[PDB]
Amino acid sequence: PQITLWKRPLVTIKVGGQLKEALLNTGADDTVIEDMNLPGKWKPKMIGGIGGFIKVKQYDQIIIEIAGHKAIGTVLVGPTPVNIIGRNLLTQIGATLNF
Amino acid sequence: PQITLWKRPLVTIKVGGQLKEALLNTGADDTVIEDMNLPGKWKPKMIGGIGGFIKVKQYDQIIIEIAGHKAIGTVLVGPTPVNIIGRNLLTQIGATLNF
Ligand SMILES: CC(C)CN(C[C@@H](O)[C@H](Cc1ccccc1)NC(=O)O[C@H]1CO[C@H]2OCC[C@H]21)S(=O)(=O)c1ccc(N)cc1
Repeated sequence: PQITLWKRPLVTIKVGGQLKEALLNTGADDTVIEDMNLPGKWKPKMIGGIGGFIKVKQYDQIIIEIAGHKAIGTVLVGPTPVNIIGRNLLTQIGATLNF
Repeated sequence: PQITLWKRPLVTIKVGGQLKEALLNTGADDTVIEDMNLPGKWKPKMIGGIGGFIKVKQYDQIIIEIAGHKAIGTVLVGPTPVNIIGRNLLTQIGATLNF
């Protein structure tokens, strides 16, 4: 697909057996998903952007499907205002920026 | 060009006549640049990011060149951690996401 940027580039994802809406985000390497009760080991992390930092849980090797494309990698879970798919998983689904 | 996402999609911009580095950011509605002297009238505004809200100076109708492509639009100036080119200008240079 080609996604123009008039509107937020939102897609459906599947993670932890749940469907969610998420924003395709070239602005960070990591993926951040809103609080959800994912099973297994995690490590505390703090990530910072406009407005400051939030505390998240870093989960590794999380299976996540993005607009019908399978991926697996690190997923940060925490009180982000918007689910954001970062460059790490964008590369796995073959996403590029074009102009 | 076509830009893959293994690395941060950083480009050189020119704004207020000065060269700077900035991040092409599909996860940003708006363009936010670190504090700088910029010619033009501005209006006080607030914007929210992952960590909360900040005050910015809103400059409308600003000439800005992005990786050699011309845009004229709204540039927010304030305490962002990274210069970011958001969708308001990415659309002007005809950027799309593709996978
Ligand atoms: C500021 C960037 C360098 C980094 N961010 C990604 C960025 O794309 C966020 C992604 C984002 C998107 C929506 C809400 C919160 C965060 N967008 C953002 O802050 O944009 C702001 C400018 O335009 C406005 O439109 C959206 C918010 C405003 S970030 O969300 O803060 C972030 C920071 C660190 C990590 N590890 C992961 C993500």
